[PDB]
Amino acid sequence: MLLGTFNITLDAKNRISLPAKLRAFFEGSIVINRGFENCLEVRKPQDFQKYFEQFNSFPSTQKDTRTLKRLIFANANFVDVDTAGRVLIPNNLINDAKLDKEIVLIGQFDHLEIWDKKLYEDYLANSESLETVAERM
Amino acid sequence: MLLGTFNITLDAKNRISLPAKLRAFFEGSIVINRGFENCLEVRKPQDFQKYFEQFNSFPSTQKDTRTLKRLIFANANFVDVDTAGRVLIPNNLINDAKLDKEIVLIGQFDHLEIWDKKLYEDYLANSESLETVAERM
Amino acid sequence: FQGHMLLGTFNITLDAKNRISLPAKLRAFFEGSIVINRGFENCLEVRKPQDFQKYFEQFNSFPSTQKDTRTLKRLIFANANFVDVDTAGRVLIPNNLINDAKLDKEIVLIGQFDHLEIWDKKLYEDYLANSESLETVAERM
Amino acid sequence: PTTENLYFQGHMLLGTFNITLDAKNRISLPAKLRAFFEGSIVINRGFENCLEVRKPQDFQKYFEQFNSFPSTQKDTRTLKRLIFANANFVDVDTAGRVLIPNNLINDAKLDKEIVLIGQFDHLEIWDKKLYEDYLANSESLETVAERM
Amino acid sequence: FQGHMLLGTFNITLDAKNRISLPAKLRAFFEGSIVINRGFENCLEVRKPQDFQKYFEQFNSFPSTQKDTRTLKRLIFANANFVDVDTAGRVLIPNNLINDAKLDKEIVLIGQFDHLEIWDKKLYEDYLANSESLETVAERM
Amino acid sequence: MLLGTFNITLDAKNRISLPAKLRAFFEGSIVINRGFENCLEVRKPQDFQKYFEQFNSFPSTQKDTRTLKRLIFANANFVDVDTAGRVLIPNNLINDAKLDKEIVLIGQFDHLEIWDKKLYEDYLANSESLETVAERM
Amino acid sequence: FQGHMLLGTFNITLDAKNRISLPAKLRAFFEGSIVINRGFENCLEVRKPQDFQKYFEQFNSFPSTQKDTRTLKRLIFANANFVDVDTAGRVLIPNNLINDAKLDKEIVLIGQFDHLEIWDKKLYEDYLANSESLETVAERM
Amino acid sequence: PTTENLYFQGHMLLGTFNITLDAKNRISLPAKLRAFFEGSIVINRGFENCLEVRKPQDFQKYFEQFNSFPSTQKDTRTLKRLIFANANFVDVDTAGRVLIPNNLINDAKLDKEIVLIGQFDHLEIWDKKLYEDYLANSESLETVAERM
Repeated sequence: MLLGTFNITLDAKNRISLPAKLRAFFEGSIVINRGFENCLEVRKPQDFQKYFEQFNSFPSTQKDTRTLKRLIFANANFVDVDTAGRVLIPNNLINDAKLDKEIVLIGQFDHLEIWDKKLYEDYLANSESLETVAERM
Repeated sequence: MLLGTFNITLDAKNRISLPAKLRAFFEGSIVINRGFENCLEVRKPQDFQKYFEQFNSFPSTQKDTRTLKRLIFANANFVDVDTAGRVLIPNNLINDAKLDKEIVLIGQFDHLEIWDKKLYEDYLANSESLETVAERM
Repeated sequence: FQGHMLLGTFNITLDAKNRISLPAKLRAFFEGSIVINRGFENCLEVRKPQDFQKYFEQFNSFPSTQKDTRTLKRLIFANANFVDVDTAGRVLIPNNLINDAKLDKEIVLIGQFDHLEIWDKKLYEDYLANSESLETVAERM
Repeated sequence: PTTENLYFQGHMLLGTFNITLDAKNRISLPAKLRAFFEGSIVINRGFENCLEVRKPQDFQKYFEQFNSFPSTQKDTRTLKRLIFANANFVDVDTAGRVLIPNNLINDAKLDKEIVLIGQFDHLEIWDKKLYEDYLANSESLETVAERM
Repeated sequence: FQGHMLLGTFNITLDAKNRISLPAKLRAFFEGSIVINRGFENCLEVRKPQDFQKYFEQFNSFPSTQKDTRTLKRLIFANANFVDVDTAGRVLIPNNLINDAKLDKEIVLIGQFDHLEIWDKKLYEDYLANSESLETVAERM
Repeated sequence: MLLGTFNITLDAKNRISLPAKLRAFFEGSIVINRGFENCLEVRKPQDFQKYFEQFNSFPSTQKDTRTLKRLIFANANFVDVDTAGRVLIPNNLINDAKLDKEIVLIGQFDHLEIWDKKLYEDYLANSESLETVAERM
Repeated sequence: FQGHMLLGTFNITLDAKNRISLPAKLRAFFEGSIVINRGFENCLEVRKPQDFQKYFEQFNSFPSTQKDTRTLKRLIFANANFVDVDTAGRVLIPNNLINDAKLDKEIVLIGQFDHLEIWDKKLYEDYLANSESLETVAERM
Repeated sequence: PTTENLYFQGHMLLGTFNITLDAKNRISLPAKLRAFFEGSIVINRGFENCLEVRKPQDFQKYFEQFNSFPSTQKDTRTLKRLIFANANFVDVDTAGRVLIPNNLINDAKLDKEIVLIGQFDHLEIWDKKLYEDYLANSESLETVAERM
């Protein structure tokens, strides 16, 4: 289970050190891919496996399904968690998530999201209430 | 199963002593996270596991689902129940639930909810009848 | 069977210490513990913990993301309690529940197969007095 | 009673029977019917004022049918309360007699002259008059069926 | 199979004692007892008790909280009876049923696989005389 | 597996010799009954059993169902396939299918249909295209 | 798998005796017998009997009381045939089918996984020439 | 390749790879990819002019998803004919190379400079230009997703 919020800094070599309470969750490898609202998702390969299983539940004969799958997997990568718990974030992803300095890692149980601190707070700042959003489920 | 209403006080160190009939239900660890209507939910990690899986039945390709998942899990945490049955509530959650002094714990079978006494009574004060709400299910 | 089906109507009195003696044909059904909780139309339900377990699971088929679901669950479980049936088959009804069901003196226990309901005699008779026919209600199912 | 018949009488309740209500409010199960029932039955009030009689097991299955009904719905609760609060276990004595409860005698307007009709699953008890009136009114077999 | 399917049309006479002799190819299908009950379009149905058992199971799939379901079941089972097939393959048709089907003299037995139907010859031909085509009726299923 | 089209003649005693490739499929007995569009169907009693169970999924409380069932089964019959592979078609069925001389047997996998050569060709003559009919399924 | 998957396009000639030699990669797939039947858009389908069995079972999920269902089943099975694949891997195509598919000289066999389709080279190319895009057609599924 | 990496490389196809089309029309599977495939693959033309590559077993599963489609429907038949008539088994040689069929080379406008993108289930082969154009156009991740 990936839970919580974490404030960390983006390395000079574009790496982020997984907190610690988090390193435990991951093995020596993760899949990254770009997320929604410009955030970058991080999962254990096995979880990515299941995540993809949720996509295939979608038609695929439908153009949108193909665009979604291509946008996701075409920017997805395996990344080894080094001995120090660090992860090198790909150039393409650094840009997609506007990662600069000051990152926010939020646990989403299944996966972990990497945010630019500013963007995340802005997301939170906008964004409707918990009751409002929930009522629409 | 968690049943009942309990009136307790918020510790000076921001902790609450699980009643007793309740300690039984929990092991040495719980997940907390913010609830709906400003209340903080408490569950055994295993139950949190099942609670989460209930979300994955929701689109995910939908913006609202993502907001919901981010408002919940980003504010969820593992908290150890100390030897005395006390649980230390995180700062963020204390504020989200406007927890001050005088808490109300209500058993919701699956989980437990932590309320600010005032807010809860106000919630109960407003809130339609049991029959009215039920008829709409 | 005859001890696994809660059926019938029973007229009993509320104890001076707020307890009710389970009839007998009924004690059989229950072990040494029951869950009580407030019911609909001001009545208090009584079930074996296991049956309460199943009753609840039915509620998990309800959204939860929906506001009404949360209100329902909160009005029900916040007012539910475990109560031990003493050696004499008596059950002490909590203060809050005594009030919610306007229990005073003269109780009516009706078996609902799954559970048992506790009613203030007056309120129950009024409920029955109002209330549409069996055929009418049924046709709407 | 041939063993072939015996076998079915214990499997299905069929037929119409005219009997009298005892002075002590009992009815003697016909015979072809006693076979179907053990030593205990559940009675409960039925629809159109008729009282139903079932073997406890069958009553068990009958009830599970009601659990597919909401219960958060006020009507469901009324239905369940009108039925089970007026349901009772009754022992079929040695002579095949069943003593019908006061409340049920009144609800079905039972006086003297009863009609027992087998509904396969259960058996219904009617006041002779009420039953014939029910049959007198009541649309045709084809009419009712077409609406199913 | 060549003895577990009621197929065909048979013209027979109603006994002076209100009985019908099962053809023969038919007797085979039935044991020593049958269930009769009134059918639709005034015809009387005949089944082996086991088949009646299954036929009933097709009804209970119907509400029963619905007034129509109760009327249907009462109209059917209240006129249903067990009838022994005598040594000569004859079946005594109850008075009530004789009247319901306007049975007089000259009966038509049509096999419906599951059951067998008894018709007054006139009424049956009239039914056939009216009645839409096979294609028409079928298209509406 | 009953497949194909066969042109045969109606016997003087109202019988048809099952082709041969066909005799194989049937045992020594068949059920005949009138079909749709005036054709007479032929099946193995076992298959007739399954065909009937298909009707039982239909109302029965519906007048049309009862008519359908009465038009089919009242005109169904068991017929023994003699030693020479001949089948004597009942009077009633000969008339319903306007059988005279020159029959067309078409395999329908499940069953076999008997047609008056003229009527069949007319049926085929009219009758929409394969693609047209299929598109409406 | 490489012999449990009919894939590809094959250009072959129609024999002087109206036969076609199964490519080879294809013979593997088939045993010594196949069912042919006329396909959609004038093409003739070819399957292993077992697969034909499954293909048909799909058609039974269709009413049958519906006129269209009956026409469909009659247009298909009445024109279906068992054909033995000879020692040389040749298959003799029935006269009726040769005509239905306008088979002359120059055939195109396309694998459809489940089955194989036989086309007149011209007709196939025309089909391809017309025919919307892969994306267009797919979006409508 | 750590044994863990190898494990995952044989479980999912991920990543973007830039390679060159051989003079004999072959591509050398990257390496992290060869692990995923055995000695044979099925190719077939994809959507948006891209050619798909799968392990025969996966192609098996891919196809089954198609049988949920009518078939009596003209479009289903066109879809199945446009896909499978242009599908082929291709052996991955000893050097990890795959020779792409003429027809598929043309259908995907393959020339020189190919992009292989892993779609977990399968792998897509693109003409570098066409792929970037596809990416260039193409709405946002959030936008597309919101319509699912």
